[PDB]
Amino acid sequence: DIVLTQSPASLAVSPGQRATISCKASQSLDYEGDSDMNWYQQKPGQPPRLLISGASNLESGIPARFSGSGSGTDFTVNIHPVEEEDAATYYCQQSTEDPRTFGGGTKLEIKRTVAAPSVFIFPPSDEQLKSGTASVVCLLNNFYPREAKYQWKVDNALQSGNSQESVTEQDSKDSTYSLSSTLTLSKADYEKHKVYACEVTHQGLSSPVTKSFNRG
Amino acid sequence: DIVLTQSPASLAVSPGQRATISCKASQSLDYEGDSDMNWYQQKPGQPPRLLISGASNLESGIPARFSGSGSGTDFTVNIHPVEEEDAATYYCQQSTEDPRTFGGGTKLEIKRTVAAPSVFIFPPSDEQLKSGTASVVCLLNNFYPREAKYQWKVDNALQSGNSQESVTEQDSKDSTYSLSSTLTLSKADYEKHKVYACEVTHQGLSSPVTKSFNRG
Amino acid sequence: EVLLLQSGPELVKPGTSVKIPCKASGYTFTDYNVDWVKQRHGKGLEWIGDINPNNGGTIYSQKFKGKATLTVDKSSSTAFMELRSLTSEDTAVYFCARNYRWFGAMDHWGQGTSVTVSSTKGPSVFPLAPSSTAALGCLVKDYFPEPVTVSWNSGALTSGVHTFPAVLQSSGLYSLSSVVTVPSSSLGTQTYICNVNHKPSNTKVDKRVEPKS
Amino acid sequence: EVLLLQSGPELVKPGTSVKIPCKASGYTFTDYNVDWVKQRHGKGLEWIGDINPNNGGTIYSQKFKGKATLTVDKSSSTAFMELRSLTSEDTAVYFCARNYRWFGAMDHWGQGTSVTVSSTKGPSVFPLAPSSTAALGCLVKDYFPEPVTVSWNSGALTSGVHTFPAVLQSSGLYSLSSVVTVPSSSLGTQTYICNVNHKPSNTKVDKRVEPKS
Repeated sequence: DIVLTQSPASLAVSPGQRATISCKASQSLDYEGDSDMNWYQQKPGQPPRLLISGASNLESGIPARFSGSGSGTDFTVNIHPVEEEDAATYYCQQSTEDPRTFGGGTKLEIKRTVAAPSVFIFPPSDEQLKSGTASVVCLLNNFYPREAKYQWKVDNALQSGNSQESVTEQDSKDSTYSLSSTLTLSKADYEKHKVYACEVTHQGLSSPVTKSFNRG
Repeated sequence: DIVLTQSPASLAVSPGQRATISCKASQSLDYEGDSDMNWYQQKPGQPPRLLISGASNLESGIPARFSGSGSGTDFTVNIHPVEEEDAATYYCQQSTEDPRTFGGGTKLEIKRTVAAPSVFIFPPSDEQLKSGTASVVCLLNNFYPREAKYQWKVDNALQSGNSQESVTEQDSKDSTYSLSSTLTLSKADYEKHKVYACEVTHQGLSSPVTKSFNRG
Repeated sequence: EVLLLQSGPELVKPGTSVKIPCKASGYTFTDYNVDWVKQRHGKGLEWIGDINPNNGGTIYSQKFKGKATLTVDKSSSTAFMELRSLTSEDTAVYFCARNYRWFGAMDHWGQGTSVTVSSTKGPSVFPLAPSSTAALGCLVKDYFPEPVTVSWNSGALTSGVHTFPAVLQSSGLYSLSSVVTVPSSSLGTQTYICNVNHKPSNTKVDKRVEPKS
Repeated sequence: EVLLLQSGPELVKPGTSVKIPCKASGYTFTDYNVDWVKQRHGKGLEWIGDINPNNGGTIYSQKFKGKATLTVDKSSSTAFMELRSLTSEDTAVYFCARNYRWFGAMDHWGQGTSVTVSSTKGPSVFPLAPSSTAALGCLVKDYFPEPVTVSWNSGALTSGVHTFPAVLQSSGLYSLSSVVTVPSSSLGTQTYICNVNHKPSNTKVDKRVEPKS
């Protein structure tokens, strides 16, 4: 009765991240030059799939993102990179000694993809001031998920009803959105204030980001 | 320039209700034994459809639910009954004198169908008490819309976690739901209290209805 | 190519014996061992044992010696596992799998046969008598498994009838209620008998519903 | 059977003249008068007039004498209405309809031709210069109607580019912004010219975007 102890019990990882699971064995698995250590992915409601047989040998049709490892008592399956399709319980198993035993399994949770917005402020062009109207633009670029509270603040004063906003259709690949808010004023209402700014909040950001420019 | 004044300007009616619209005319429409009064239904984003030509004569393919009316200065289109398909602006129009003039139109809004629940309480059967367990059942029958807050109250005491509930699939025809909550207790926990009741709230009801029974 | 095929979900009574197939195809079959593995709901993988189809030789895990019996049919290219003295402890998905043998790796797995070992139970049927249109019904209670079908007056009565969806209780038994609204005048004449079919227990229960004295 | 067919939605400039067709079919045509009716957004029905296709005789409402001209083509079984000196006041769905004549009832109506009378305007194109990867863009502003298409460096540049959906302003004019993220190093070399097509005004506007002195 060889006890295989998987570590960790549960990990949450983002696609793009490298993840590693570990099987410790109560005794050595090394016999006749190989170690009889095998790893199984079980996706929910599906039978297990073998990935790695002999702590190294990748099974046919398993991506190279999955790798094998070592010998004695220390074994490690590595996912480099992790993909969304990788959400499953990973089981380690020995065939060194009867009875064939399985590790306790490791639950691999794919973390919800979070994309912080690239925030950019833009002052009105000279060519526009000459034409009599001022239009400041705040770009929230490639953010996920959709929910995002931004606000125009001119010389630390919350503006209202003087800005419209458009939003890009969610991107096919990375599911990211972009938002463009256009604060519009008169050349008068523009040469009146100094620091035109834009405070942005989103899960992705630690603290709200404020893009600002002077010489208003 | 004959002015036709429709009355009312907007009515909201439930399907099943009889509704009547009225065209008052600044002068008589009676000429050579008939009145040249015509009514049009215009559904949103569709051209008008003639229903009634000559304050009586139904147009081909218009349901009998629509009726004509009178003469002189007083005209009336009647919908008996009203159906959901009847949501439209009804226009009255004269051809007695050039220029052919239209009434101001009457906006007919079909009211959201609201069905109050028929509430029924049921005491446990003798055959069940003998078997050792008590099961009280509160039926909310044929209610619409789905949202409905009911509560078991035994001798004016809010019960909790001692009742499960099932809900019927929304009916094909009348869109009505039914709910059955089964408060389960021991024969002991049953012979302990007196008035087993059930307070039900729903849009349909003026005030919450409480079905109750004694001899617990 | 390589396909292992097992039976669908089995309901079975405590103290009986299920024989689970495994139809092997797209490979030699007689050249590879077939391992068996038990998995309980949201728990992990337990090895039962393996059989070499050539000689029919079998290795068992200790925990399963005397519970499981691994068999085969070379002629029909099909493995078999017979579980006996069935208890709730044996409710689990059971998997056959092809053994790579060099590393003793389960290389191709069967879809798995979910085996549930509990007693099938017909419903108790208590009436819901009215006391004042009025509503009456019967409450089907404590049944396993789904489904139960409910007619009224031998299917003669069909309007007003709301046979509700089933509700699983803590006990692990189901319970629905069938109710019908009827004219409060016909209470004094028309008899109301709800009929309760439960093909699982070959049960058919009739219950007259009659107002409380 | 009886079908009246009108043209689709017309955009037209103030001070010009639209001729609206009405293709009559499934009836005699030359036997029934064709009435015309104006409807503004979410407002009511205004009678313009009627033409007897036989003689081409026309009655007009006073409000439209000198605005509208009702015509016909017996040969082509088609009515016509020509509105002149077009002003915003003439933005409306226009309906042809068959006259029952005995009760002067519009018995079958045309789908209606929605006519909008405003001036089509090419966009002003102001640049969105960066100051520190950096983002730059141009803001298309004050255009009518949709659509405008925006390329970058004559379509050579395509990655990082977010041409946003259009936004209607109070003015009744549209305004979008097209932005592109680019390496902050290439600011000193690569030239960034956004190209703004607007097939409605046969406009194509190029604008270099260059960091603020």
